[PDB]
Amino acid sequence: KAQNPMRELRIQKLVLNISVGESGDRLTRAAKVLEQLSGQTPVYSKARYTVRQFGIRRNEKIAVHVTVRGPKAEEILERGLKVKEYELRRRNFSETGNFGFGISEHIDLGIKYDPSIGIYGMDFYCCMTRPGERVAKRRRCKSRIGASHRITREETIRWFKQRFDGIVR
Amino acid sequence: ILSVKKNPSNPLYTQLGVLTKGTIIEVNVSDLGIVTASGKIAWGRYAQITNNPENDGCVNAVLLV
Amino acid sequence: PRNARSKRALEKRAPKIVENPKTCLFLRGTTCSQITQDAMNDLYAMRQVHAKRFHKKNAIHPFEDATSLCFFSEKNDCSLMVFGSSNKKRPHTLTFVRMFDYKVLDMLEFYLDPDTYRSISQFKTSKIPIGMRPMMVFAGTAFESPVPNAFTMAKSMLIDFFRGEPSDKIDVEGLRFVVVVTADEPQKPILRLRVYGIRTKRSGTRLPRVEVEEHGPRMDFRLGRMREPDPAMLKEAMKKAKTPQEERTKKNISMDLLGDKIGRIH
Amino acid sequence: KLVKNSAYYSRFQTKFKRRRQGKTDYYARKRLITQAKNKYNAPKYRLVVRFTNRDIITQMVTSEINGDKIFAAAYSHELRAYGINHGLTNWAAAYATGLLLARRVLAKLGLDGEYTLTEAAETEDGERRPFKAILDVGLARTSTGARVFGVMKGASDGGIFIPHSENRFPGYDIETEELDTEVLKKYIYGGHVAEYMETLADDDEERYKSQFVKYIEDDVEADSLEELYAEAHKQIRADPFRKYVSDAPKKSKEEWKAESLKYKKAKLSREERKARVEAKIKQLLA
Amino acid sequence: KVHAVSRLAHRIPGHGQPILSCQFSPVSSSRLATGSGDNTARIWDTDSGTPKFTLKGHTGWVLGVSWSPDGKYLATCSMDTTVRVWDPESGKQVNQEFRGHAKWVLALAWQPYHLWRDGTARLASASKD
Amino acid sequence: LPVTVEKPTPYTFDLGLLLANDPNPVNVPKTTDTQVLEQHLASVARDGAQVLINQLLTTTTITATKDGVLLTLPPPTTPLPREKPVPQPKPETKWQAFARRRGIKPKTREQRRNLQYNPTTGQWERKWGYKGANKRGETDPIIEVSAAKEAMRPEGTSVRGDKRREIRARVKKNQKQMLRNQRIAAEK
RNA sequence: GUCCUAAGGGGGGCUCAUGGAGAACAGAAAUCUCCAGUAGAACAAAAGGGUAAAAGUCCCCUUGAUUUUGAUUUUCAGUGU
RNA sequence: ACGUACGACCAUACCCAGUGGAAAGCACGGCAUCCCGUCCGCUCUGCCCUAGUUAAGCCACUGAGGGCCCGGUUAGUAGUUGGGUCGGUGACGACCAGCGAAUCCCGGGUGUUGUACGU
Repeated sequence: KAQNPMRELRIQKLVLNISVGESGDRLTRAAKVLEQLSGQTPVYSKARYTVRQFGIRRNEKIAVHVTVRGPKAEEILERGLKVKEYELRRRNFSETGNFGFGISEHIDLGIKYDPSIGIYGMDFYCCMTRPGERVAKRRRCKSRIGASHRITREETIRWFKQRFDGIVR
Repeated sequence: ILSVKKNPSNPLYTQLGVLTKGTIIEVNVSDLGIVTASGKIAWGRYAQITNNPENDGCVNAVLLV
Repeated sequence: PRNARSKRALEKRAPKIVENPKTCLFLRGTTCSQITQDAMNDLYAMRQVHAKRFHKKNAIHPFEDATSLCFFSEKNDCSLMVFGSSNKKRPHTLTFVRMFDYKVLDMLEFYLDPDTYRSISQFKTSKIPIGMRPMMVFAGTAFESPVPNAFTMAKSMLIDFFRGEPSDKIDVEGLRFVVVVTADEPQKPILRLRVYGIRTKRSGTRLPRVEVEEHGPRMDFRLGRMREPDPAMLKEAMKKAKTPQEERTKKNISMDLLGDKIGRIH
Repeated sequence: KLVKNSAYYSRFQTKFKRRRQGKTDYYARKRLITQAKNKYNAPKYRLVVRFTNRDIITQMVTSEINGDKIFAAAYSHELRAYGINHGLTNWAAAYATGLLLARRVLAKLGLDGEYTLTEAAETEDGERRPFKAILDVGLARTSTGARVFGVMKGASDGGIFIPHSENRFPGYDIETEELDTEVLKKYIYGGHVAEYMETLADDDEERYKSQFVKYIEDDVEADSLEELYAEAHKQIRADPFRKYVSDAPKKSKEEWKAESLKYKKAKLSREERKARVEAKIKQLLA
Repeated sequence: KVHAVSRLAHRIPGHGQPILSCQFSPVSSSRLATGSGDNTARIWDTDSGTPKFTLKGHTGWVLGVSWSPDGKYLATCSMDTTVRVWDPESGKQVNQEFRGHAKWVLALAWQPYHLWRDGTARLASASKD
Repeated sequence: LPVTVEKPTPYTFDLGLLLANDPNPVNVPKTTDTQVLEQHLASVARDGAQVLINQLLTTTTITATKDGVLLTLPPPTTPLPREKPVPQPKPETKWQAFARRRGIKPKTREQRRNLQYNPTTGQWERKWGYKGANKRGETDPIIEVSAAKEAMRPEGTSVRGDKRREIRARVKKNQKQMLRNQRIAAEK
């Protein structure tokens, strides 16, 4: 039953995250990088609690993120894997079948240097799904995905190796 | 005239019912034929006195609509 | 009450001249039979809109101590209570408790006959709509006791249970169901509870011909232990407040058909 | 530590079964059936509107103590009797299904020996009162242009008094607080679908063929949709109880009982369960 | 037996000026004609509460709309001293506007259907002249 | 079939509760057959429902409205206990007793409105609450301050909080009086 | 010592504390993703059964800061509309 | 009997996993012009019902471990009120009564059901 076309793995979404930790011009520039990379307006995240060690206070914007779906997520993930040379570690893949990584400079993705913005690193996180994910997301008759329809770490590692021709160490 | 609602200079003037300029009075509007949205007949409304009755010998008012 | 919602709840629970419809709390003891639970479910189904249900077991014996019953009445703002229990001595018992000022006004036990009990689901008829109050018929000679006894107490309690909401008007289409309580004076008399749906037929006259069809439940009771009120508490409970819309009659003063105040001289 | 332990399982309180299934909003249901402006002890009716992938379900429902009662039902698959064979979930089909339900309710009441207390106590100055019902949308979102209000508009035009405003009909303008009856007429007669057919046939012919393959196969052009829906409205108002038979296999009820019992798997008895337990014990010993 | 109307069936906008005349079709209540001070008449479908046709061509207030007794024509009379006849099932004007009134045309009356002769209908128009 | 029930004793009614009292005995048969027992009980129910419907249809005023055909019901007459005692007047507070002794009349609703006309600004403003006149100057650009008052002022404090200080003092005194009145009323 | 188109009301959407597994800086503690989570959070009160498509929390609309009428209830009225 | 829509009891229905599911129905699904809403057509909303697919939801059956629900037993027993009624100066010890548990143990079970339209 594993050859059923409704069990075919695909990317659900790709989330790009920048946690600058400071509000103001740096956060605005990071939002500018996210907007220029994605094509859509980003999201400002507020701090849950006050930490004096990190120099942040509650209800203060310290981070920015973008959710991207469709072939745009595939092409942005392709750029990220081009930056990472299609090499991932085994610890990157989660037990629920998702994965992710991080880059230190967004210039290597193909973004021209603008001195008024600077250099920002980014977090890529890709979620994987099978068709039938609507069952746990729709408003009416929201239910749980059955156990055999869930995605495992070995399955997403195999899918990554088959799709992007990368290697996992 | 149904009642004197508010003489602007003094609440005592309102209590005495003085009709001067700017005074808010309640008037009987049965002749105007005003029907509310629910079909009831509105027969009491507010008007403002626009003249000086002590100088004119009459009361002139404008309905507040 | 700092919160406006808590202030609204407190004002709802405040004593009023025109009282709210009474709320009935349905609860069971540590040992309660399935027959008693089915009986409680039928009574709750007849009184859904003004009822609250507990679902745990409560170690309460009402005729020994009713402090927990008073606590539940105060917490839930329930003034009527149906309490289920079972025993070797009393196999199927429904204890009706009526409260006044969050204190026990009176109590009465009903012993249910298990072999003649039929639930609402055992009759294949159309049922009473949710929220609809039935009419009441009390039949027999057991309710005309010159001295207050268990049967007059049961009549008062069942009227309070099936009372519903008071209204000055009623639609003629809201007269389709009747609760009939039958009991005769006398070894113990049996108080019988029946519910009937009502059909109307043409009779050749202005008044229609009534027919009845059984709705359920089919209930047989023997009246047991009874806790009567303190007379001062009963006097305070049967005091009647007067609405401001009921004018105080003045001598030689009346209101005519135009609303003018009219005085009489002699 | 294990969160799901014996104490957690014992302390767990389940929701209502239909809340667990995600089908019923009991918060809204309580206010829909147990709340009334007047206390005249009168029965109340609700128009239940539900949507599936392939069908529209409309019901006229009263609420009794042991379960709800259905006074009348209309389904959008019944529009094939009146000539609508495509787009059975769209806004035009929603309007037609609401109209069908309204006409069926009126024909059942005779508003198109046992007698009621209303006729027994009717006075001299008494006029016919309209059938009244309130809308029950369920879990659907009540935004402007939703098909639930299309069903509602069809029923109200069919003659059920349903209390409503107009700020959720297609064509309503929120800043000017006005309704465009031209857009409303277009949506009633399916002109949004027809305009989509013309737009797709001009822009993307392949997507047009894939999306409207059944329209083209049955030769239903875009410009005939208004006439088709108008003739359907006329036929619905003429014969609200026209019988429609489907292409599904037809057997009797007893034949369907036998057919389903041929595929039902029987529950194991105590003897078989004890035999399996003894076999498992023997296998564990061996 | 006709039962008393008790509630709003539909409120249909579309006219830019006050409605000055209204009349149902003689065939049924499904078709209604109104004539307004925006120099137009309008045909309405009353089953769905929707506009059906907008008859344009007058240059004054449409003081009167009148159906032919068989229901196949709609006559409008206006302050522009003219009378027009329209086909209600297509919304098109029939032939040309009727010219010859010196002042406003206030009222119309069709000849009764059983009196029509010479293969035509007759229409009477009353004017301020 | 007849629509009248004849019995040795007449029925009594409480149409406010839709209640019919049958004082006649229910001669339940001394048999073991459930069918005949429930048949006799259903006959009693039939008679009671018939006389109740007859009384409702003949002794009440009938009105045909858009809601339906309605019967006017009399107020209920069967005595039933209340759930809570009848509300009583609250014990008099110290202010209420003082005003009763001194003949101090309650202010009118127009007199106690939270609105006044400021001449200098030519605007209408609240006397208290958010942006009330009792806090006037707390957000003004410039405040003249007395040199003696600034010298007597504690270190760190500002003149911009003086009106809030006076407001907090007045509120504290008022709540102390209110709590004293509550305690005395609870003792009574 | 600082700040606010006030609180309140209605409707709609959403689900919390925490744990596990993952994500450059980021490391017990920043943000993001999934899974599990009967409320163990928040808000009210002082449950021996408060509240989960909410009474929690965010959006939209009102924010008009104490409406009008009364032959009726209670108290008062030498200024009794 | 099975499916769907509204339900009633609201775990015998819940938590975890495996196997099977004719017909139809549900469902996953496909497409974003129009109505409408999002950081993202994820959700919501609109259009298609063709095509793929029972993989999941859903249904049935089975399986552990918990949980939950009935019936008996405990037991008319502990305990609590009564000089209650007999002795005991009395307190109290029996007896007589009235109320009246729970633990342990044993046995059984793991959803019934209303209306309407269909297969």
